[PDB]
Amino acid sequence: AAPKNRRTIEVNRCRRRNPQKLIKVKNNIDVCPECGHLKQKHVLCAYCYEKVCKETAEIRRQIGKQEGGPFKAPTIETVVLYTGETPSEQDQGKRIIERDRKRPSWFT
Amino acid sequence: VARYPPIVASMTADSKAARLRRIERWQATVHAAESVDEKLRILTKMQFM
Amino acid sequence: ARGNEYQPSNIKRKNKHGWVRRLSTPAGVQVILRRMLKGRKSLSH
Amino acid sequence: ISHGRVFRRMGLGPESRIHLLRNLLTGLVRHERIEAPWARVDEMRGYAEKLIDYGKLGDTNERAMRMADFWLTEKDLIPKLFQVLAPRYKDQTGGYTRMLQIPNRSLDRAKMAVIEYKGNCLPPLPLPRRDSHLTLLNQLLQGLRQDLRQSQ
RNA sequence: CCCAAUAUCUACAAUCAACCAACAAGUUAUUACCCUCACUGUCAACCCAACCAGGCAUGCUCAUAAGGAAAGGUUAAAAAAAGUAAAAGGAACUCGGCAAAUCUUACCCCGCCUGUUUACCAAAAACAUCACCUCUAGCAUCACCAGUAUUAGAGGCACCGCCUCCUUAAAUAGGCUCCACGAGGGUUCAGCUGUCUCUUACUUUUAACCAGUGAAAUUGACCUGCCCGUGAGGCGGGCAUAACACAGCAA
Ligand SMILES: [Mg+2]
Ligand SMILES: [Mg+2]
Ligand SMILES: [Mg+2]
Ligand SMILES: [Mg+2]
Ligand SMILES: [Mg+2]
Ligand SMILES: [Mg+2]
Ligand SMILES: [Mg+2]
Ligand SMILES: [Mg+2]
Ligand SMILES: [Mg+2]
Ligand SMILES: [Mg+2]
Ligand SMILES: [Mg+2]
Ligand SMILES: [Zn+2]
Repeated sequence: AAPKNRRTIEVNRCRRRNPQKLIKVKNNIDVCPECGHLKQKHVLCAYCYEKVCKETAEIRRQIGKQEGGPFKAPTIETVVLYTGETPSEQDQGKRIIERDRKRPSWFT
Repeated sequence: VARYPPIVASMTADSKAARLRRIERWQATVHAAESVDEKLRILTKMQFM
Repeated sequence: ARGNEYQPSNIKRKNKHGWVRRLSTPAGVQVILRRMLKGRKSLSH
Repeated sequence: ISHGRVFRRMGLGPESRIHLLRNLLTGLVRHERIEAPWARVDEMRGYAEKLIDYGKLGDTNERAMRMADFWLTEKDLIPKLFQVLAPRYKDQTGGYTRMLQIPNRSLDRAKMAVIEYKGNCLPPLPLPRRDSHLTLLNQLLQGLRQDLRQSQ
């Protein structure tokens, strides 16, 4: 059907500003104790995750530049090595994806 | 005794490799045609600019 | 279903509303003159 | 009523559900780490685990080969499954994938999730460590370790 | 985007055009001219529907060499929509076997048949229609007609031939001759099935929540209760009564 009467600003305020409709204050924010950026407990530090995705993208660009075209999933493991890092004794027989910047401190 | 499926691209997919494989599909429809009549029919039936 | 009564056609449009069709009858010249008086800048279709 | 139904409903029906999960799983086997909506990743985790289980049986088995043929779409990955992934987990008997939640998607504010296969070459996800062992509460609990061990 | 003039001609189809078979009957001779390529369309995701599951002629591809994306994220409540499955029974549903599943039979009324009609509630038992009959009309160059009583116009009717107690357990239902036909109306056999006895599960859309964009009818004011009486949320007499979202329902 249709309304029988306009609804006043008072009723509309008792509806719109009722607590159930308010935005709740979040009790689960904190500071990355080492890195020092904001984060929720159960979620990754956004800044750290972005700085990881950047390096993943650069590595993957090198991988694409080396594999040539599509349909070339290798049949061996892969290892990524930064400048001035000779292939360790454990990484022989694994594809090497050379990169041209110093290894990040967070890359172990 | 490894039965590895072939390393080809897919037929129905919407990419460039799928397009090439469908090209090969109709070209193999003409390779497997015996009368020159049907070869010329299939090799010229699609009218484009 | 309705609403598509205008099936455009340049020949028809120029034949049944054009300058020459107006000028081919006194009524049409009156129409052109009315639209000259009212100021229109589209006298004939 | 939906008591005891473990399978999400997604896509345009059951078949599209299997196909969506199949594309997610193929992306995972190809890149070893993918960011996807949280619920879809949680649905695909079980399939990725069982795919590694089937891949351990090895090429020679035919059932595993048919299964990996269905569940991998670009077939270059089937070698990998049977020669890089399944060998990699010859020791672990379970839990080959780690799944995290990440900042919600910018456009549609969906609940996201990064899922990866343990042990890959990629830069490591920023996992959350626990509190250092030298914190006050941990030190008191360490004292209790000692004092309880000596008594017992 | 065209053509120098004048006279002449111009009887026999098309259908693979040959066999059979039909009816609706389907340019040059003379005179004049020895000049050369100008001008315009050419795009696109497009047009008519106020922006659009609608409308749009032809050629070719007949499932695609071309073209596209049914799900913003989540959960899997009701009511709703579409679909799939169903024990025993198989129309007991209902105005009616509408819908669905299966494929058979028999009759009756009306109309002869194919066709046409109320663009947007009626497709029919109405209109038209071959066949028959009645009335008028003896005839030139703008219709009837470049026709002439076996013709033309206007009406009625509707080929043709013949004349001017059973059914059910139970029943208010069904039972001029005249083949063929009907999304016409009524009845019946057999089957079939979630129509029903009597509902149930799953899937998709809707849905509810998160994020973006964001209408419309309606609206005197409202601080918007129940029962009985008067003539009803609002009057009277009793009763009840802390405020506030959200999803349902329809008194
Ligand atoms: Mg063009
Ligand atoms: Mg295409
Ligand atoms: Mg959905
Ligand atoms: Mg869509
Ligand atoms: Mg949605
Ligand atoms: Mg049944
Ligand atoms: Mg008919
Ligand atoms: Mg009919
Ligand atoms: Mg909203
Ligand atoms: Mg009363
Ligand atoms: Mg309400
Ligand atoms: Zn951090």
